Amino acid sequence: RNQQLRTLQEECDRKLITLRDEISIDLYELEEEYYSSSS
Amino acid sequence: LANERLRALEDIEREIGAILQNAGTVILELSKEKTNERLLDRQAAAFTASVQHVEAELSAQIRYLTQVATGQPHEGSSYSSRKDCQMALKRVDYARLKLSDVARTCEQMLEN
Amino acid sequence: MGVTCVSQMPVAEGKSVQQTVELLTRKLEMLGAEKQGTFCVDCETYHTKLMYVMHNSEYPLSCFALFENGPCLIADTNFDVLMVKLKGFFQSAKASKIETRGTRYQYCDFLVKVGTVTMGPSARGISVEVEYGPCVVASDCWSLLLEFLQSFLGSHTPGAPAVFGNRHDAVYGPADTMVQYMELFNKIRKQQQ
Amino acid sequence: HHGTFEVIKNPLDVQIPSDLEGSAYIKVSIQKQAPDIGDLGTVNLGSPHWQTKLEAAQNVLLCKEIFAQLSREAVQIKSQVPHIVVKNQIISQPFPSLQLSISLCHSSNDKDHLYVLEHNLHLLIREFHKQTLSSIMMPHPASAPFGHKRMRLSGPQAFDKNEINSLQSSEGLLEKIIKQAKHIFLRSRAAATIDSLASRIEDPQIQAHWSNINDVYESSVKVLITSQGYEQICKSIQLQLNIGVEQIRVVHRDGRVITLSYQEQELQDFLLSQMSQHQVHAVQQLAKV
Amino acid sequence: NKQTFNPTDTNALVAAVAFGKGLS
Amino acid sequence: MYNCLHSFCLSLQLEVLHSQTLMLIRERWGDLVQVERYHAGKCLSLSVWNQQVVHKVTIKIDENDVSKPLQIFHDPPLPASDSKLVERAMKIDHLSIEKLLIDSVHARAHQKLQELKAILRGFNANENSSIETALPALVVPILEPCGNSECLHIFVDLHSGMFQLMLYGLDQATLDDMEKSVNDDMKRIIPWIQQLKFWLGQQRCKQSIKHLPTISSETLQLSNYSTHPIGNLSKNKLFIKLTRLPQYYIVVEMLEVPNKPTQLSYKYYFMSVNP
Amino acid sequence: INMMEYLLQGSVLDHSLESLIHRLRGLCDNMEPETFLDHEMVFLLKGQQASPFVLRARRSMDRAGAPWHLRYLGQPEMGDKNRHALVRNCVDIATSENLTDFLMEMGFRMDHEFVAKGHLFRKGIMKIMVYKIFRILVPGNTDSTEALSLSYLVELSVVAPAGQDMVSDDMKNFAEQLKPLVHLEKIDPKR
Repeated sequence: RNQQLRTLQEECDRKLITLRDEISIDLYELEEEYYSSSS
Repeated sequence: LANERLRALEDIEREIGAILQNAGTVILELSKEKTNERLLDRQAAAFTASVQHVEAELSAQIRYLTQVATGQPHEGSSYSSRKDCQMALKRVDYARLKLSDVARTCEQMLEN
Repeated sequence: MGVTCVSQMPVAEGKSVQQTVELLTRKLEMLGAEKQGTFCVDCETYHTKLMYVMHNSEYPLSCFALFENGPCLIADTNFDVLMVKLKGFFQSAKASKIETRGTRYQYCDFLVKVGTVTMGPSARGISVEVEYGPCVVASDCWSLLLEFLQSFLGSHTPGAPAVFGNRHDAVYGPADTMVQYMELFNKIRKQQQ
Repeated sequence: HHGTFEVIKNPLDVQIPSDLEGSAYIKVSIQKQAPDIGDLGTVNLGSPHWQTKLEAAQNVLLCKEIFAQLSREAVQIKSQVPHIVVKNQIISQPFPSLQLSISLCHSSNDKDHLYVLEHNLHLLIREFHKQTLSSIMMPHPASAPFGHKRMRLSGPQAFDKNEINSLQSSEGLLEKIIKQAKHIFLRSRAAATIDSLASRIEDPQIQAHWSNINDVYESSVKVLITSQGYEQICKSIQLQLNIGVEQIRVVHRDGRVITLSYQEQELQDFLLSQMSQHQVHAVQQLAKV
Repeated sequence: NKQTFNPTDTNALVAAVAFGKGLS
Repeated sequence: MYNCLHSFCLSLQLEVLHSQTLMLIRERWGDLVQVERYHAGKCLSLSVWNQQVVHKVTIKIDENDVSKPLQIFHDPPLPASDSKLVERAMKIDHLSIEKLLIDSVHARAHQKLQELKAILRGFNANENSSIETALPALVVPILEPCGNSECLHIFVDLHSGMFQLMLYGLDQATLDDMEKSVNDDMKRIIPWIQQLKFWLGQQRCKQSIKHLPTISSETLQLSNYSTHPIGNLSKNKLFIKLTRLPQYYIVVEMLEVPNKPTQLSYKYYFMSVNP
Repeated sequence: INMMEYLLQGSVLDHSLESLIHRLRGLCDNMEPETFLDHEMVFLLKGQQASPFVLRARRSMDRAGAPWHLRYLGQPEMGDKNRHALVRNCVDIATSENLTDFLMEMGFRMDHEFVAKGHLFRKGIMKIMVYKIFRILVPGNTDSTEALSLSYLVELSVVAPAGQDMVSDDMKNFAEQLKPLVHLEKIDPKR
């Protein structure tokens, strides 16, 4: 039981970390694109 | 581990088998024509071997229990890892909710 | 952990110990130092060669066992209890208990401790300790220490402690301060008057 | 509280104790309109079924201990800006314009929230549970007694008072949660002032990029003031801001450090005073070109 | 009915860990 | 029939409350509320703000005019008089004691703050101190135009009576000694709020010149000093050393206008130097 | 103050050790085993008195960054307060990594060495340790090891301040929980 639960936890953590990196990259691009307009 | 359960249920089978074969013998020894006397010896041997191997298995199992019994509640458990895994699942759910919301606001801006 | 210098300030040909101590503390407070507590240092000698057992209030969970030229142990507070257990192989060598007492000042990563030395009830000397914080290599920062010592002492400034004499790239540790204290205590117990 | 349940033959059935049947969850929230002391009014709200009801009861038994710890620590231990508790609420005032409320909600007792803090609360209490049941306590040398590692290293590696006190900390559940709440508030206001400045004045541009690695106590930004079409020539004002728990630290591209406060007028005037120097440095960098 | 220790071992190990009989 | 039912009825409610108090004494509250008498079926009495840190409440039914519900008497302690906070330590319809214990002490606190406000307005008219009614607290300004910081905040904690102070920039060593003094009598608060007014000055000065090449300090150290004119300035003054070009000083001196207690007067000076 | 140590000892054959380990896992606290590995030395100082002074010094070969450990144990007490375990006076000290040189310069002489390898368990304030003793010859090296017997040794220990009654009773109950497999007794260090 312990081994199965730890494997599931590790998979969830990996998914969250990759999602955070992708969202950060785009988030960086969005700010730059928005902050340099004359409105 | 599970072998213990399997052997126990097989012993159940052999219990009812012994009853069946004894009934068969006493079918034979009422009919006038009890010709298959070699096979009457066969059914007597079935009675014999069945009863002995049943009693053999139960006595062995009792000895095994007499070497594994201690009379204490065994206070191990597996609760912490299960809490941790549940935490991780609801963290992923939070993520899925926020993502859907961003998706819809981008969806509505792209459409005018 | 940092580099430390220990010296003895003479009584200055008159007055008493308290007057010299208050002059030094007034100079320190004039420079910009501030009080942050007190301190105490003691020592005892044992014999059947001589062994020294010392405690420091700066390290409240340690005991230091020293030889004249041999090794040095840093144990925990239980060590003295072990000595109490021996009691048949090492006498306590009574009338050899000495202490230094005083207050400690901190001035921007420096530690200055000026104390009075007592042969029990009678005081017969003054000890000055200056310790720098961020530098661990002996003699690397010797110039800053010399400048600060010349700042608040003028004359009577010491120089080049003998423990530094191992001219390698070694890391200065807290066991060397105890060697300096033992040498100072031996000097005071030799000169007397 | 012994948590015994009992199991009976029907295919199978269980029996949980009373006081432990329903559904209870904690709830933390930040608002601004202060509430009345009218605490009594209103109310708050493919596997074997024994799995479901058993774990629901275990969850209910968990959410009681958290609120018992929080509510005992509210009244027993002094702090600054004291706390109040009636039955199921905790009310608090970190800042003169910040009210947070903590509330236990249960369903055997009836007659906009920050999910991060509620999630973190369980982890605080579980990490408090670990350190009586972990490997750190065991001593590798057989002779040595039980006890934390560092506090037996402190003997023959002569630690001193600072390290000792940094090694024995007694900090409680309310403390850390109040601190995380403070930092969240302060960060959100700093963001709102920067963005209002960016949206209201367009004579010089202003641009911000946030960091990517972040903690429960700190955060950082880089702010950069440039003209609309001259971004390569005139770029000599750039700020690294570092947001803590109730202060702001500002480091400037030419060796100069300032320390603001949790009030937003200071930070709203700082940036404006810098937007006043950009124009002169802009004319210099073009008088060269 | 199977034996699972041996008191002469007990004697050897105890008298050899409480002073070095059998190790020099 | 009514008399018998009413009694039993008025006795089960009383038991409910005693049990709750005992339970609370264990977990959260703890050795701060005490029971002093419980004869079963008739009454109980609780004590609060005892002087081991002396205030009492009593719940009771008595044998006349059966149609009455439980009665509470705040007469021995004597509560403050307001027509909102005092008819709410009366009703016992809700069956919970803490929601009565806290209302009694809350209505005492909201008055202990008013007579501090009276000590102040006695000292000086035209004040602008104010009082908050979500949490019991009094905010008092120290200089005349200011913002929500920079103001001394005075709190009273409902569980133990005492006062608690805060000021945003003040060091801890001074707050704790402010706190004891004011927690012995409510009129050493005044000798303390002219010293801080000289504290808020240095804070408004140093932060104003932090974007310039300078070194602020609260004391220079020079000989002469007893014959030269600089021996004739006040004691609340700041030395501002100019770093780019050495041996030049700007000295700022703060004096108290004696007409009115919430301003200062500023004098600027220019000095040079070579112990 | 002074502390006291209460001890119970036994041994187990090594062809039935798995059952004992499973039982100890089921009875002790919910903590994973440690599997220690230690070097041990004994120092003796022979003075004028008949009974020489004796000290024990241990070192961990498995975890780096663990200080040395001294230990001194006195003679067992003949008093009739607790009669079901060895009760002795113990002093234990954590020491830096130049212990051998200082001990030699005081006047102590090394007597014998051994290496112990086994498992460790905790239950309340009770320490269970099950280990095997090796033999060191060619004392310079620590890889010349041979096993000493065909059995593992089992220790139950409790260290506590002086006084502190009703401890040997709980130790007796825990020992009786393991009776069908190991038989633990009070045994004197003499023969």
